[PDB]
Amino acid sequence: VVTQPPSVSAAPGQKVTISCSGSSSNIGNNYVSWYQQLPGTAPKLLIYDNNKRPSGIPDRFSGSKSGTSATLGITGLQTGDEADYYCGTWDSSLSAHWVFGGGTKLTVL
Amino acid sequence: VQLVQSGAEVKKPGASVKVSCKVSGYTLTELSMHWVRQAPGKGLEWMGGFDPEDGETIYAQKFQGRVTMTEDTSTDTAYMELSSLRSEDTAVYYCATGPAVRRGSWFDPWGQGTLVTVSS
Amino acid sequence: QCVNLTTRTQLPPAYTNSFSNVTWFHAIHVSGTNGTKRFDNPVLPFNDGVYFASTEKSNIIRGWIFGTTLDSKTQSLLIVNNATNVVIKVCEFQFCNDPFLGVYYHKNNKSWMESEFRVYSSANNCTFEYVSQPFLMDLEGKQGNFKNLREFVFKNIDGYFKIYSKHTPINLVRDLPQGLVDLPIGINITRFQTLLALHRSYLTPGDSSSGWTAGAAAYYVGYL
Repeated sequence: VVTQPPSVSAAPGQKVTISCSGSSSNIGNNYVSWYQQLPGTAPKLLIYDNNKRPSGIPDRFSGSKSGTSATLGITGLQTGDEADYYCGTWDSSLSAHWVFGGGTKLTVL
Repeated sequence: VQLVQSGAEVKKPGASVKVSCKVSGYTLTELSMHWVRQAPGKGLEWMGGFDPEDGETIYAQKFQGRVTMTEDTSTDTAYMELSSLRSEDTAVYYCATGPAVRRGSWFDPWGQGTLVTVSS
Repeated sequence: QCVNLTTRTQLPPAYTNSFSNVTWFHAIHVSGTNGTKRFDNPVLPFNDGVYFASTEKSNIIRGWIFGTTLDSKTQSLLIVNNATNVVIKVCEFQFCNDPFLGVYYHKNNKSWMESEFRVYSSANNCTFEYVSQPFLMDLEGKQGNFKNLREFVFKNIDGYFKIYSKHTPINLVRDLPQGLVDLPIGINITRFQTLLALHRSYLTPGDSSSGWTAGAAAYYVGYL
């Protein structure tokens, strides 16, 4: 299983970062994607192929890859962003499958 | 692409269950189909789906025996069916889709979810 | 079905001397942004007979439709061309407003497939049908450099439908150079239209269902 931190905290406007890490098999070999879920609503795709943004996504979001880990950058934090974030990838094991990270709650003071 | 799936079900333990996903604005035969589960307060758990590299459905390791998938290609509904229900099966189940000509990194449209509860 | 592919921009068609004046049509015209595509294929009159020629790379052009009103009150003739066979039919087609031969992927095997129901909704009281080797043969080969030119003549005055065709290599850029069956169809012909083939695939999030796209295509017309 790919690891994630449980929670991150900041005031509006500062920097924060989210980190997703694990085996070379999960992160290293393949592309990564990121999802946001609001409480009580279906998930939404945020970024794909490490860096691309689909239409309508604001500029405040960016993505990066770091060997067998990857990170999310948030700018301009606004109080609406009380949500979970999950990384997801294929698994390249012979038990080949998709894998979701443990999720992180973002809290803002 | 637009998706609508059948509403919630309440049953007693040991029952089976079947849910439907209706795809519109597009034709089912172009789309790969996947099912994903969320228990209360937990992270997402993938249950299985079609793999472009095999041309076949693939099942999640913990479920292999319990789950079945079928289509009505005459009414472009996908179906998923589950045996041997138990109380820890209570969750919200989502329908999601992705590219089919290549292994995609994403699932873009998601259904509104449906909640299955089983008690007493 | 037949989602309304249409384009705002239109221009007075340029024309060139055939070595008479022939009008030059652009079917799919690339933007300077490379972004938008212009789908437009007019209906045209049929004064006695028509000369048709085009130079082509990629099978974008697949056949023609002929009739008078082009709707269920009258017979009409349809010609369409697979990779392996032509089929010629007379049926009382109900053409939709912007016909094209849609082609799409069929995941359960490694095939592309095309469906006729994107050009008409129904047929009835149909009569004549015929099958043969294709007309739109590729040239047996040339190494690019406008690797082919194809020319056709259609004539109907005698109470028969007559095709003529030729295939040739060519060299000159963008201009006309100085260098098959007889069918006993009983029909009244007064207008005609060419039909293209367009393809669709799902590959990027958030794109519209009207993903239909094709390369550039052009052709020339002139009346007998």
